[PDB]
Amino acid sequence: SQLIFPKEFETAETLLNSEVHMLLEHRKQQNESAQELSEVFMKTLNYTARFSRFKNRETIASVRSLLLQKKLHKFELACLANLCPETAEESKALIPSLEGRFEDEELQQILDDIQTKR
Amino acid sequence: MFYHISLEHEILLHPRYFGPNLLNTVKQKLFTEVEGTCTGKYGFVIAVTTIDNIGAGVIQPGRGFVLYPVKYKAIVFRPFKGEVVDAVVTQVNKVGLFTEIGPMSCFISRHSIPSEMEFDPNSNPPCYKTMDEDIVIQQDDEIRLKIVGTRVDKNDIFAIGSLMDDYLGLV
Amino acid sequence: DQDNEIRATDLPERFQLRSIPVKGAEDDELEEEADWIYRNAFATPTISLQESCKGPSTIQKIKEALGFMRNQHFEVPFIAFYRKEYVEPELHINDLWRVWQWDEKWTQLRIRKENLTRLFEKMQAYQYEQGIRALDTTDMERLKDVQSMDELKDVYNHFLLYYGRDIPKMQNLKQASRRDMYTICQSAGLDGLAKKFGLTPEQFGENLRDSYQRHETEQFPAEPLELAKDYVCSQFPTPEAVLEGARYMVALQIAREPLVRQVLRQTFQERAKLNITPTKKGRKDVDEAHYAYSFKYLKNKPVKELRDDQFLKICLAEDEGLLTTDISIDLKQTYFEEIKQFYYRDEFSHQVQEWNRQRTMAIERALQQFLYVQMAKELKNKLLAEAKEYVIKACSRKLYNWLRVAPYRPGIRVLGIAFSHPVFCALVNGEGEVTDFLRLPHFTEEREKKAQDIETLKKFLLNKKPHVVTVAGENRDAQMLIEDVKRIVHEIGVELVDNELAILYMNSKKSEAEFRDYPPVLRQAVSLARRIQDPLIEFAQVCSSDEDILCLKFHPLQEHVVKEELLNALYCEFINRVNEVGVDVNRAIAHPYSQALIQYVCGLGPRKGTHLLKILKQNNTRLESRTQLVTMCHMGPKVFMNCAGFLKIDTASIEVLDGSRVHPETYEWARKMAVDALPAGALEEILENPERLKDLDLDAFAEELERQGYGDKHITLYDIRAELSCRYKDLRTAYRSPNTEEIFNMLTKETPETFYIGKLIICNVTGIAIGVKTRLDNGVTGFIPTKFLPEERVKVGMTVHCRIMKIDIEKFSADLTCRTSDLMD
Repeated sequence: SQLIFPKEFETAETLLNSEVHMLLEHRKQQNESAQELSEVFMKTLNYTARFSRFKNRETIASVRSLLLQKKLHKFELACLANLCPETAEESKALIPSLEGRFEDEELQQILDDIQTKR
Repeated sequence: MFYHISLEHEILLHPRYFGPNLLNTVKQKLFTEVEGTCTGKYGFVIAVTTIDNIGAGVIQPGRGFVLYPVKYKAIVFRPFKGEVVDAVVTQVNKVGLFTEIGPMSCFISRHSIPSEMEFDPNSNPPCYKTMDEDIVIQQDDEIRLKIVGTRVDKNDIFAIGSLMDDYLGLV
Repeated sequence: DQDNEIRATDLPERFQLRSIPVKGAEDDELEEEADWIYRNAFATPTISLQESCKGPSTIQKIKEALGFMRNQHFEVPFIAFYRKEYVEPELHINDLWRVWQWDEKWTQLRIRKENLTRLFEKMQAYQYEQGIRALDTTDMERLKDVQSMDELKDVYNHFLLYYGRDIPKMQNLKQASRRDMYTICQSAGLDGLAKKFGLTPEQFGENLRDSYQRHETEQFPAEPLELAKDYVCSQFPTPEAVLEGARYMVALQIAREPLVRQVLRQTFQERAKLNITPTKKGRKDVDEAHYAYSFKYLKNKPVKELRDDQFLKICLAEDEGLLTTDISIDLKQTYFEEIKQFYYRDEFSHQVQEWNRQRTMAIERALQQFLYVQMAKELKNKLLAEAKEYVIKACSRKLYNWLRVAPYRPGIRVLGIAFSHPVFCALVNGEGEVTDFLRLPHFTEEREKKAQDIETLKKFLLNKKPHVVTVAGENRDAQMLIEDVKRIVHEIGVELVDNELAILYMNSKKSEAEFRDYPPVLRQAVSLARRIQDPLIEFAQVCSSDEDILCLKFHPLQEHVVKEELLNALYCEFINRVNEVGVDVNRAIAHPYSQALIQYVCGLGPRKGTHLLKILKQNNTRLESRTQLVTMCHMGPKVFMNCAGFLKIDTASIEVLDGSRVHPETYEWARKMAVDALPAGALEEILENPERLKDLDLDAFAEELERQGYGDKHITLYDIRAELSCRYKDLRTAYRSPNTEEIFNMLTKETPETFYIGKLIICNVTGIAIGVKTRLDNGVTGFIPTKFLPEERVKVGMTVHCRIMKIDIEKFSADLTCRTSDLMD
């Protein structure tokens, strides 16, 4: 987290809980157009439909783009963009390794961009 | 949270499927064998996004089965320790809260909650309420939490959670 | 130790073991309890067709009843049997249990209203100290007016929608942002534009409850789009964006208006329909054997048209994954149309037309996106709870019937036969402590060793003298094993007593401690003898644990009802019957077989009973009088006043009244009753003879007790007269013998529904002695008729798909057809 626990996940792309939803529902509408789905996959789809804070693909693409120009660690682009802290303060109370990394000024601006995109 | 890591598998394909569509059978057996397996090295695997390449299929000497090495990109849920994650509470007990982070089932101890909140029996939404019902957590509540200890059973993976940080409450 | 606290205090034990703490009433809270409990539990049309096996004045009865339970802390038995005048005619003992149960619900409702009134108060204060939403006294009025816990959820949701986003209240750990974007629209201040719609939510709720335009739409002299420009911001650039945000606000404020949600709730309660479809798995797995066949498809089935437990089965199918169901108010003239007409202005100007279009589409979003979903889920929960209660009532009736059977009608000596093929047998004492054990391995040559077994049957019947022989119906083998003993009687009666409880006794670890060496079917025969001797004692003994009592089978679906409620219902049936019979404690102080009875006496329970028996083992004395109990056993006046009128004492061990259904507090009157049969001399005067039941002038004693004593003791005097007539007359129905249907059902282990005529079944053809004769796995005889008959066409030795044309319960006829013309349609 703050320091990373494994050695292999750091060079692995991190996904939001809304990229996952649009990828997982794509797999379904592939499947019934084509066997029955997994219990884990279906119930994870229900979980990520519960927390789909961006219902449209281009919104997720824009959110990922914005956080990409912000230049923060690839773990952090998914423990913010789907945690949607509302106050820069909320956000940092959340990421013990984000305080000190970024100044306070851009925090409200980026966070308000996330709550705008929902 | 949900990663996208390339990983490996070895499909032992039986000689029945040596027809014109053996590669499709490799793909189908990858989808059948991989999805749902809660490996502790690589977390939960939810869906196989794509199959990079179906490798050279080595015929096993004396066994008939062909071992196919498959590289594949799959959606992966590995919730690292010290993470703040959005659960969905499924049931309430005296010992704490049993929640569902998605694929993972999670636990919150009776002292892993803020101490201001207490169990409420004899209500068919059995719940942990405060004394003035400022925040009450019944079934199906999108509570944030902090996963502090992740432990592996090699059949399913469960992590434990707490709620002593700012905002770690109902949404 | 909480065990010590329970053992010490003078409350009824189940009062102390209640989740809610017990507290008194002030005759105003008590009247509110009575009226609310009556309206919510005794006169309320169940949505489902609930049949079973009262009146407005019951409120007073409930009133009176509640008084006891809350004030003098009288448990339900002590109220039910003695203070009958205050509750009877209407309040049966089961209705008193229902009053108790709904009291624990009313207490919870007041607790939640109390805290929430408190909260609204603090919030109102915060508001004052502080476009604007006012905590008027109407809010506190509805909060006090709350009657159900469903309304109390509406009021809470209403309060959370507007004033919820106020954490600094506890200031005088922050709130997580709510998922609805209504918070965002309120940050952007669209609520004012939401106000610019004609009606406020409350006025539309009044329109709904009155079904006409009691309030009038307030048109705004402009175009909605032109107001939209005033509000467009970064959050909502387009005027259509602010339009839709305002529509969403109007929808969410209509949804969380308690008047609107209440009226729509009532509409669902009256006019709602259940439509079922099968999933693909349910399009395959559903067959005629599956319980889903009767409803695999359904359309426009009103929720009020359902039956005993249909909805429980429907939800079971939906949980498995077979069915996709939906409860909707409109048919498949929609109820929205009334909503639209109430929220409508008829002015034909383009401005008013556009404002009305916005209003009606916003209220469409309110009705579909918010209200249908929540109210359908709530109605589903209510129907499921109704079905679970039905199942629990069915299990209660099963336990009632099994417990409503008298001991014996020839200390009774009984031999029990329990065939598994090693058959065993055990002989029961006059008090239950087994005398001996014996083995009679009857098997079907060796058809002469079975005659030898019959011979030793006769010899042991000549040696030991049992008044009844009992055979455990376990297979169809006992359908003729009764023949294998009944003629041996000629060299005393035979009864076929079922053995499922005996099977539990076999697997009972407690019984294994009782019988370490006795083989399984031998302990089963023991328990069969104990049951036929007295069912209640054995039921209390073996079913003293949750798993033990639950491992019996009262209903097929009993695994799908709330376990705690089922335990409570079965335990209250146990308590009912135990207190009706009474408990002779000094017998149980030596025989452990009866000990499990004592806990089911009112006031007393699982703790006070063990403490009492251990204390008597400290004195190592016999309880000859209940005065001895109160003095030596040092039992408080309340627990004594509860459990005295039911703890039997054997008089042949000294107030004889201790062996009667006469409470100590009412001893004196009883004496006076015997005095008017002309005390110490009268101890035997009516005991010896019911010389003149017309000697006692009932009305005169009743009016005298009204004038100088305590009034309305009429039925009490009648009870004392009937009790002095016969002491502890058991009212359990005299033990009959199983009818053909009962015998059929036990031996076949199958039910009239599972004996479905039309059922495609498995079968086994053994031998033909005319038509084809087969046997089921149950062992019954299935006759394939000659009319449907050739050896080659139907061979011998294998199994074949077959349909049950005709059945019989005394012949064990299971007639087949096997013709493929029948296997379809």
